[PDB]
Parts: sequence; structure tokens; C-alpha cells
Amino acid sequence: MRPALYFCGSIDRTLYERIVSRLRRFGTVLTEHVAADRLIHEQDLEWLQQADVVVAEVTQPSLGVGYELGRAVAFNKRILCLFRPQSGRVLSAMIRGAADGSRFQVWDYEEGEVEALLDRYFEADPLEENLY
Amino acid sequence: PALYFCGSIRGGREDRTLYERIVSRLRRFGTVLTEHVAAAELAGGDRLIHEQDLEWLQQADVVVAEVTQPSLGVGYELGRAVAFNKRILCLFRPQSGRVLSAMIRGAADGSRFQVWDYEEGEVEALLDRYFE
Ligand SMILES: CNc1nc(Nc2ccc(C(=O)O)cc2-c2cccc(C(F)(F)F)c2F)nc2ccc(C(C)C)cc12
Ligand SMILES: CNc1nc(Nc2ccc(C(=O)O)cc2-c2cccc(C(F)(F)F)c2F)nc2ccc(C(C)C)cc12
Repeated sequence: MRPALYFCGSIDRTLYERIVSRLRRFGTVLTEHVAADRLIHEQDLEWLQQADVVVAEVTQPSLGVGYELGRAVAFNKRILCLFRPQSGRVLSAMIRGAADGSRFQVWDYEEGEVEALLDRYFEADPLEENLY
Repeated sequence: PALYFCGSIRGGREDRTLYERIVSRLRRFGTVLTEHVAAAELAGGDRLIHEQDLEWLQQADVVVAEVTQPSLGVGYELGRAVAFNKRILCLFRPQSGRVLSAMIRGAADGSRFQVWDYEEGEVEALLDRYFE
């Protein structure tokens, strides 16, 4: 089966659909139907552990997104966070500070470039190798 | 006891008097590791901030989190705290009109991780109940 990708965002919808649509080129997006409480917590936890990579849109402040990122770090997951400074917000220091430039990355982006940034991210460290 | 008070930067401005009341009450039970962060007008290095909060979180006997304001930082600290199996109390005000994230309400096991809905006037009596 294809790699499993976890898309994390705040429960924007047009941008989230573009992110999920692009990530489907790299594998199954486990949270695709969520994008489209104990039971919810358990299901997201099951999917986070299954994920090969966690891609989180962290522009909208969310306790849920933050919590899933904290659990993901504790699971030693490969994490990419996407933040849009054009929102006007200052990203939480806890999320910027968690970055280590390798396993946990935080990229500031402009809405128009998100598809190109996701291709860049998987070209540098693919989940499936390219054909010859 | 070492007590970790977890609140949001936004809540530290909009709920300043309420955060001061919570920190003041918590001091009757032990040392509040984050007292100086709550007293500050909120950055000095995001990695330094992350490492400091993570050191205090690791050392804490109990984490008391005010989760009424959505915050990626408060969510992240709660996710790291659950991975450490910290004893956690989350305080949420439904009069705010907010719907607390399913991820936070769903993390409750009702004993180790508890989430209490409250009205601001009763917070001192509720913290006395919790530590009694
Ligand atoms: C509210 N319903 C369900 N939420 C969730 N996760 C959340 C919970 C809270 C938060 C928050 O911002 O606090 C955000 C999320 C969330 C996580 C990943 C992606 C997205 C996306 F942005 F893509 F949509 C999210 F919103 N997981 C689910 C998993 C199964 C089911 C049923 C099918 C069983 C229901 C749910
Ligand atoms: C922003 N500055 C500093 N933040 C923090 N933690 C945060 C980071 C982000 C968030 C967020 O909501 O996203 C919230 C917190 C936070 C954590 C616990 C208590 C509070 C309280 F509400 F009580 F105030 C918090 F706000 N730790 C620090 C630790 C040392 C220093 C020195 C420079 C003085 C600075 C800081």
C-alpha cells in the first residue's frame, strides 16, 4: 500500500482542500474525510501513529492542532508545519521553537505556492522513490 | 510540589486578571514554575522558550491549563504532557461561547487527565477542590 500521510488543520477550508489534494499524489491522506470526543481523540491518535509524515497547517490557532503536534513529536514523527504570515498572526513560539530543521520543520509560505512547496518537500526526502 | 500553569499568550492579555487569580491560588499548593511568564507582558528566542517550557513541564508534579483561548502552544504543551503521563487539569469556560477542541475534551480519562467546565467566579474554589 501507498505511504500514509496525516494532514492536520483546525476544525482556510479552500487552502486545506488544496493541501489535501496535493498530498494525495504522495499517498493516502488519512484525515481526508475529516477535512471534507473520546472516539475522535482515539481515531486521530491511531492515524498519527500510522502516519509516515504529518503535514500541519498552523496558521489558525487551535488547541487540537497543537495537541496533535505534541503527540506527534512524542511519537518521533516526521513533521512539516505550514504557516502563512499574510494572516497577520505571530506563530506560537512553542511551534517555531520545536523546529530542528530536519525531523520537525516550520515553513512560512504564501498561499499561491503551497503545491510547489509540498512537491519540494517530498522531492528532498521522498516517501516512494522515483522510477528510472 | 512543582506546579506548571499553562495558559495562552492571547489569554495572558484577554484573561490577565483571571490568570493572575489562578497563579495566586496555585501558589498556596506549591511552586508555580511559569509564574514569571504569566506576570510578563507578552520573544527572546523561540528555541530557548521551547526548551525552557519543556524542562519545567518535565519537572512538574501537576499541569493546570487554562484552555478557553485557542492556542497552538497550549495544545502542544498538553500533548507533550500527556506523552509524559503528567497529572493534568484543564479549565475551560463555556460562557466564552467557544466549543473546546474535541482533542482536548477527548484526551480526558476523568482521573489523570481531567477537563472541567467552569465560570470565572468559582475558579479558586475549584482549585481548592482539586488539591484537597
Ligand atoms: C470534529 N471531528 C473530527 N475531528 C477530528 N480531528 C480534529 C479535532 C479538533 C481539531 C481542532 O482544531 O481542535 C482539529 C481536528 C483535525 C485533525 C486533522 C485534520 C483536520 C482538518 F482540518 F483537516 F479537518 C482537523 F480538523 N478527527 C476526527 C476523526 C474522525 C471523526 C469521525 C469520522 C469518527 C471525526 C473527527
Ligand atoms: C512568549 N514567551 C514565553 N512563552 C512561554 N511559553 C508559551 C509560549 C507560547 C504560548 C502560546 O499560547 O502559544 C504560551 C506559552 C505559555 C506557557 C505557560 C504559561 C503561559 C502564560 F499564559 F502564563 F503566560 C504561557 F503564555 N514560555 C516562556 C518562557 C520564558 C520566557 C522568557 C523570554 C521570559 C518567555 C516565555
